[PDB]
Amino acid sequence: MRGSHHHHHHGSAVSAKIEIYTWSTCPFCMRALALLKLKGVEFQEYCIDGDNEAREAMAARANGKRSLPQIFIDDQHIGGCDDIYALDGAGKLDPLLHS
Repeated sequence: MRGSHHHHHHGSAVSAKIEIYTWSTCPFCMRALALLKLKGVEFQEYCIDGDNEAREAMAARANGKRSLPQIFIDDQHIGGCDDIYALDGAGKLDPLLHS
C-alpha cells in the first residue's frame, strides 16, 4: 500500500453523494450546474429531458415539486437553484459538500 495515507478510522472509503435533477437546456439548471462545477466536486446529474417518469420519481423525493433543478446532498433535499446559491452566499454550501 505505497503512498501517503490518511488514517482516522475511515474504514471503507466513501464520499459526499451529490445529485442534481435537470433539463439540459433549462437556464436555472444550467446556473446550478455551473456552481457545482466551479466547486470542483464530484456529482451525479440526472438529466431528465422529456422523461415524465423520471420527473415523477424526482417529485416523490422533492416534496412533490416538479420545478427544476432539484438538488440533494447526502440524501437531504437542498432545493433548487436559488437555494444552492443562497447557501453559498451565506457561507453554508462548502460545509455541506464536506467542504
